[PDB]
Amino acid sequence: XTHKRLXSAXRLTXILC
Amino acid sequence: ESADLRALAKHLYDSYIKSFPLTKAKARAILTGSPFVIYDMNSLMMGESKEVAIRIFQGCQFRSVEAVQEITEYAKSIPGFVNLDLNDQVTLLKYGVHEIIYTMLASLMNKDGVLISEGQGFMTREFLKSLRKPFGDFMEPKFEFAVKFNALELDDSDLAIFIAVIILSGDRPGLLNVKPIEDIQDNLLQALELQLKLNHPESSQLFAKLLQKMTDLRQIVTEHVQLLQVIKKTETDMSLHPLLQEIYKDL
Repeated sequence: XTHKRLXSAXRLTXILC
Repeated sequence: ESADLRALAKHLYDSYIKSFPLTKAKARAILTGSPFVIYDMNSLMMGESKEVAIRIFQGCQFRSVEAVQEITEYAKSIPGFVNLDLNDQVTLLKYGVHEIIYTMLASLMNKDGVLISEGQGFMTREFLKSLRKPFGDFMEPKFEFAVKFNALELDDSDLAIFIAVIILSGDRPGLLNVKPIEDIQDNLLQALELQLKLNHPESSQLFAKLLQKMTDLRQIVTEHVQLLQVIKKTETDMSLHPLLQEIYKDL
């Protein structure tokens, strides 16, 4: 989901979330 | 509580098998006997535009990207992990993934070289050390680590828990809520202590020796990030995968 550093972790967040 | 610890060990082992294709059991079956060997420029070309050392480095980067994906899928399986503050989930992955990469890379290594391309190839240690400076120094510390790490004779069921312990490290920079992370890690450590004492009666202080490797891993990672900084400037020809860039940014 969203979190404070979403914009600078977009590819890692796609994997996790 | 021992039954709960064994149930956790089994859950993690099952998840590890689901997440990671080239396990230590599979690697060791290959390494003990057949892969093609890359040992020189000719065999590299037959094994397989940029300079040789850069092409190899770019290969290593793509393998790391696959590993980050697998490690993150594994993390999601660790009970309690996805219930943590999501900021802290991201921090734990940011700082944990390289430590785990080098832990699991040791499974693919012996003193003479490393399995590549899903175990179909083997690249010699001598060949990697031979690469023009500074590329000749990327993998050597990893081999030195792996030789000492592999002397512990861990199996995949041991590694599954150890990797979870690494991910749930409450001393990462920037964590918001350390206590729930340490609560999970404490349960994981109790599970690892039981697993090792069960599985390795010949080595009563294995737990101690294994955990001491966390110090080694952090040093390897520190050194690695430094070698990338060097390369970053002068190698206008290296190109860092945008995922790895995310991890490395402000690390």
